[PDB]
Amino acid sequence: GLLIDGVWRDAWYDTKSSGGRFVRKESQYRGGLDAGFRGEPGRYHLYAGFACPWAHRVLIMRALKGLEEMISVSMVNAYMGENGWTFLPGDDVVPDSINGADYLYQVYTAADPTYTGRVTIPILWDKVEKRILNNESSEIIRILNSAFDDVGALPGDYYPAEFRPEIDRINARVYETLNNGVYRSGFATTQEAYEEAFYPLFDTLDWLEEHLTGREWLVGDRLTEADIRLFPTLVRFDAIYHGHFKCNLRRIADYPNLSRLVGKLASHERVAPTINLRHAKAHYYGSHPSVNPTGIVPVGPAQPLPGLTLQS
Amino acid sequence: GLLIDGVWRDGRFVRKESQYRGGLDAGFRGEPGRYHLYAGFACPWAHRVLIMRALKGLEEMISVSMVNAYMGENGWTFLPGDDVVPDSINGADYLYQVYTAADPTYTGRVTIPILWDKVEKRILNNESSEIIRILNSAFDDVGALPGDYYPAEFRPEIDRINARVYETLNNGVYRSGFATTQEAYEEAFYPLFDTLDWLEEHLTGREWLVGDRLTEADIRLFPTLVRFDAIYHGHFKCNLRRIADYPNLSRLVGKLASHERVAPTINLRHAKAHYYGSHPSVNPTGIVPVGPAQPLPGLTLQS
Repeated sequence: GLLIDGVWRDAWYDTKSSGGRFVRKESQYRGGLDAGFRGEPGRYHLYAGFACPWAHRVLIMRALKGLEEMISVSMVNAYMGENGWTFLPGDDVVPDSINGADYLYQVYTAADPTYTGRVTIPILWDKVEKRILNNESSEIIRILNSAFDDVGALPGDYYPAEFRPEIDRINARVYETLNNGVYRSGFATTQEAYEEAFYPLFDTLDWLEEHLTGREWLVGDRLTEADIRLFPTLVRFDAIYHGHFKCNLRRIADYPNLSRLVGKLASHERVAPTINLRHAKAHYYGSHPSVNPTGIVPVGPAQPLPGLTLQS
Repeated sequence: GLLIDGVWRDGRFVRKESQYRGGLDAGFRGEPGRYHLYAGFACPWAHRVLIMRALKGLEEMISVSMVNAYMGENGWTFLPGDDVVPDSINGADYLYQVYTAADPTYTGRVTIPILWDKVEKRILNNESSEIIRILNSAFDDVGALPGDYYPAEFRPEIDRINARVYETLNNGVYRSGFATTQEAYEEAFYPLFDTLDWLEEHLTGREWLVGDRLTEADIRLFPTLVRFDAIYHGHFKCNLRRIADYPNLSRLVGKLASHERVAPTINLRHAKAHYYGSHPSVNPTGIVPVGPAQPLPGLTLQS
């Protein structure tokens, strides 16, 4: 599925070709973010969902800063079919208020009628300028972390200047080999590609587990955006990735230090309500017929996580 | 595909059950070098007879041919393919050709294991549950290492555990895996896990399932367990929890898999390839995970 000229096309990219006509696949809305800077209660609207681990990132930052009443939300259906992400009735759906769209693609198009590109979440929508402010997770996270600080946000700097270099090092490997790793693996079409993705993925877990040995968080001893982008992948791992995406060299459950980080975070009031594994499980098994044609959702692993029990 | 008249095809009514229930009577016979065994490293059914052949020390009185891991549009095949040995009897390419050599008008499923009488140039028995009983005895006069895995004194217990284990485990992984509707899926393995539970409780205290004998109930059962965490858990969505999660089942798996004689019949690498490569309906990408690195924890059982 792409938006081709404001028209929704589940048919190639397309007939001609690369080209023919070239289609930009990156996040095309990189606003917010600039010099100075940042915003306003009641002004911005978050589009997101429970399946996407990229959207999860912004949900976790929206909670951690307590922007839940300053930044409203709409939440899409777990089934991604002919029309892609949709707001049709269903588990955990929260409708497109202001715009009343049936399909996520209609949000992009409401703003720019000929839009050509992918139609993704999360989207930070500027309600006043009636358009997308920015729709790249990594970026939004930062937008939400810096100044709403000004206007009632809970204190919290998850990108400490003192540490940006190290955070950066980690976000990069984690992004490339893990965040996007589980997808490169699950969607790979040749065995070689599957192995060439899957193995670096575990090399990265093997590394993260060491780093975490006498630590509580990835960087210094502070929850930071490093963990916040690692956690969405972990939380879905054993319960979705390990099976569906074949990431099964071992379980996150088999990495004591990581399993501990996941428990810590899945136990935080605030983060906990942003998790909905039933929904993710359903979106992943039920929306990828290339990989899982019956669409049947495994009776899952029963109890894919832990709690928090190794203090003193 | 079926052997229809045959005529290999991907109106007649084919019969599901295996059709050659030979052997089995009063007399045996069980001469050395007379019988040929057609199996493979992937198929659990086959694995039963591979084990019973290895336990009764009959691996030289009974020659094997070992099918190729990829079940294609032709079926089990002997093509030079990776993991094993060809048909020294009819130099056949496809397993179906074996069936056909004996009965050029055969109608049935083309399956393994097979007990072939090299002399009558026909199929004796092609039924796992039966083949193991033949091997367990009819050779004892002629050289079999002593063993009785269907000891008369227990046939009732053995027979009853077998029934449950068959219809909901042995056969349950498959039914849950090829189930095509969430509803059917759940109808199949919720009750399969029920049996793992039953089996776990039941195996508490015991070292084997029946008698303190390693018995055929254990051989019928090992093949499903040993493939379970590597293939079934993943590929057939049998994932409620691992066999690693059941301590006594694990105890039993280790105990058997480390048994010399038995260990040599286990090729999980081959198994994985076959399941993940041969069920496009279940796993169309054909990729074979990697996955899990140590399926069955090693071996350490004692006081």
